[PDB]
Amino acid sequence: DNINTLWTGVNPTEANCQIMNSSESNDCKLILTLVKTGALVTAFVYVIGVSNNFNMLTTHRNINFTAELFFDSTGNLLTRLSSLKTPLNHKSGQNMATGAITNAKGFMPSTTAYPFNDNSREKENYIYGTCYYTASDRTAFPIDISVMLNRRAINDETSYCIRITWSWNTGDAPEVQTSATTLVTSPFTFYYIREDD
Amino acid sequence: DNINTLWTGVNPTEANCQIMNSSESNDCKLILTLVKTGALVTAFVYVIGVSNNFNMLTTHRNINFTAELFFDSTGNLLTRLSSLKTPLNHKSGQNMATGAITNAKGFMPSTTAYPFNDNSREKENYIYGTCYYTASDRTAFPIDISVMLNRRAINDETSYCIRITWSWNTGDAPEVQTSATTLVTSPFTFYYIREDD
Amino acid sequence: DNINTLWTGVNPTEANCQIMNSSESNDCKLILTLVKTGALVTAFVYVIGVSNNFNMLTTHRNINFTAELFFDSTGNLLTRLSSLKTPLNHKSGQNMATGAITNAKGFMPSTTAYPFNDNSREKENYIYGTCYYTASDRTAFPIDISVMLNRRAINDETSYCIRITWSWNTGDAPEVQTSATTLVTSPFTFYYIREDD
Amino acid sequence: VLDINDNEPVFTQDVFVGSVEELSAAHTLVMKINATDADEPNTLNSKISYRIVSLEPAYPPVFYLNKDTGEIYTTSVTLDREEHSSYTLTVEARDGNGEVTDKPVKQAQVQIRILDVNDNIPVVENKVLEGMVEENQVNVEVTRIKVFDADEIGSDNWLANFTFASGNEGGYFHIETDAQTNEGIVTLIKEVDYEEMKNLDFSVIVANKAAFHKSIRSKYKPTPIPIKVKVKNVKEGI
Amino acid sequence: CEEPPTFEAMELIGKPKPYYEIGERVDYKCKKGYFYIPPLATHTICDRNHTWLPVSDDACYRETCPYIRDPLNGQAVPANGTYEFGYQMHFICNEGYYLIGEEILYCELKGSVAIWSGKPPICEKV
Repeated sequence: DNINTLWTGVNPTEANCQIMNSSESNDCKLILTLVKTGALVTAFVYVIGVSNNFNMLTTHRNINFTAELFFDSTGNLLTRLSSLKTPLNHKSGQNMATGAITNAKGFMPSTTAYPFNDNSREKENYIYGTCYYTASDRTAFPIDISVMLNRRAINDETSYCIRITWSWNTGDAPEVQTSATTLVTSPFTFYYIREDD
Repeated sequence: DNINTLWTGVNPTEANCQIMNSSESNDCKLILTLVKTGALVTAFVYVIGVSNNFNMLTTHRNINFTAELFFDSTGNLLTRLSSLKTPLNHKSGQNMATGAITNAKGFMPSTTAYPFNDNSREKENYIYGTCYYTASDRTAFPIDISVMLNRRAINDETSYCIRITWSWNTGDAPEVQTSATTLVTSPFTFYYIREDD
Repeated sequence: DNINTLWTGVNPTEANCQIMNSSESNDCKLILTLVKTGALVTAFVYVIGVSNNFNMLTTHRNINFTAELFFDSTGNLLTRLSSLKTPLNHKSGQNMATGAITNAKGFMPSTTAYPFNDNSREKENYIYGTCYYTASDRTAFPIDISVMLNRRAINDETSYCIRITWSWNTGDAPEVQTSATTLVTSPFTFYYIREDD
Repeated sequence: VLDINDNEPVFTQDVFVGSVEELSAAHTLVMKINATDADEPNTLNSKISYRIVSLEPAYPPVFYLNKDTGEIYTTSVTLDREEHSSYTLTVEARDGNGEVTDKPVKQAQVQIRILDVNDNIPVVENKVLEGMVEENQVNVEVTRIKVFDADEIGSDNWLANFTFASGNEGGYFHIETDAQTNEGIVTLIKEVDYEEMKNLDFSVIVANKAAFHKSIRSKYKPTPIPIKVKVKNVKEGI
Repeated sequence: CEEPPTFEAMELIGKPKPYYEIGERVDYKCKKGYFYIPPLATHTICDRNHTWLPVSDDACYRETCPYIRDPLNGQAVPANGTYEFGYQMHFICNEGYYLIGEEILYCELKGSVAIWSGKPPICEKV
């Protein structure tokens, strides 16, 4: 009964997500897990920096970066448009399974609760929260997280959309030139009503 | 096997909850979902403003409104006492299922974890958190949520109680007279130990 | 089918955890629950003060206290070293069942997601959050919580480690000498990727 | 013949000394107290029971002395150096029953110094800051800025490091740090023409020389402190 | 029945009706600031006598304020011998001490919460 999970796998060997719009050759490792809990989906997301440009974000006092996941009518990730460049799959130990996804649609943000192209219900398409970044000196810097759910579809393929934006605006950078090692975000867990299977 | 959900449904057609005691008839739309997760229940709650008076609350600097839910011995909502005026039910698509509730009591807060009229354990009956309101300028205005669980009864029928108090008290209100469109709160998720089925 | 839960039990009759090593005669009551959610485990933790020296902490401006849980390779609590001095077990009503633990290993933090003795991934071993203390005047007091998952082993038996540090550092203490009654912290819920069964 | 508690444990030194860092976690070894005797070890009349006779200032209860081991730890009440810079302890050692009896036993002094950590953000006491620059003058103190910090006097946690938030892109002002009073000496290092009417106001941010402690980092909001600069109109002639 | 009874500490639920058929049941709710303790009933039924069956507001008890411990070198005492709101609490300093703060506190009902009119005082050595 692992078909209730849809994730990128625990610590994939190679980077699997392209976040920084200023670079190519996907530059980070986005660990994402979606768990079906009754009528909700628990989303458990964090990012591990790999490329030097990403890891250098910690040396700046004002950062923002977004992961955009677009899903077709069947809930399969659009690897061409999505920041994540590897399909999600079910739990198989600590790694992704191999095979067709069993009811991927059930993991997607519900169109009814979260609609497209509706300025009257726009405010219902936002979720907010906070995570933390652990510095070298063991300081937990707070990072604001904004999740936009399936509000606007860029193309025809996109049936569902999750946009997770990390941002921070602090006083002194969490790291200096000689101390930045990797930009790991503390896990962020949020909830959203899920589309019918 | 949708029996693990007890919710109001997704975006009910008509307003289903009356919060403002100063108003008559239903004034908002309370979306509440309870998921049975082993030894806990995950509660997922937010409000969609409907009435003009309720929506105008965004213009006032210091506001607080409480949704009261009272449940009898069998866990069925007491309509005449609770702010919500329509019983919860199991999941059926994006709407409420129709029929008797399969073990409603299981979704109710545990009396042992959360007692009644016990002054030595009062502190155990409180949960706190923060939700957010998406302002017209797309900024997140924070709102404080206080949840009080089955501490005090009101008649001979009330066996469990959930009081969800949204509030804020700031120098500037989230909106002004000309911008107030609708009052919707970002979903709030909390957990509580559940009474035995 | 309650095997999905592993908890201390609801409101144990007698103190079951010693946080302050400066004292003996276990000085607190730790309510900790772990529930499987697909590929994650949801942890639901709070503490009830029992001893006088513990309950007097609310009268102080600066406070920090840590609950340490060390679990062996089979997923069983090491009571000799752990702050929690009673084994965890499955849900049998509102109490702990008696017998062997069914797949304790499944509830342990994952070694792959959270490794041992690897500085390069140190930042992956931290989770953060906030709980609350309900004061005599009913004003919520924020308490910071830092959870460290299996970063360092103490002896050859420790296979998994969870250190939950509650702390606060403010200007005024939550209570005064003549008002402090008992230290009960609002439940704190966090998530972690779980080791394979 | 059975050994009896006819003597007392002998402290290895009259005045034990140690130190512990401020904001240290709970249960961190502050010191170890050593005392011995000449009786058969591991017996009722030879086991050494340590006990804190008294603690100055006795409040809050920030230290704990284990009777079986003699090692002094910190407790859940986290230390605060600014409240109490140092602690004195009158300790004693016993044997046999290990309890306090009518007969006194030799007592020792244990002095514990709290080591200061940078857990206080400097603040600018002066609310109205305004200099008066004399025209075309170089290497002249433009003004001074008062900075206060509650951390230990003279340490890197107390000295103020001044940085220019803005208004000095022209390389006109430089701020030195007077460590005698922890103040910022704003001096002018370039010539200014009043006819040019160079708008010389600027804005600076104040921070301690050492990096701020993890308890206050991530809570540091560097509010810019503006300073208005006036330039004298020297009457060269008409 | 033409009159559902009115009580000090318990209010009828819903809009009162001019007349209720024999057997109709009317339920009450403990008033804001009062809380229910079992096993007394909080409802009544209109009998054949056109009289509501006996029901009293003894089920609801008044909200109480937080407990206060005696000030150091002092003595707190419930002025009215209890902690329900609308009542007061008195403080006395021992022979060798004097009071520094408020002599008497008043426990008042703000909304649904009973709170003390200030913080407990302390006694200081003369």
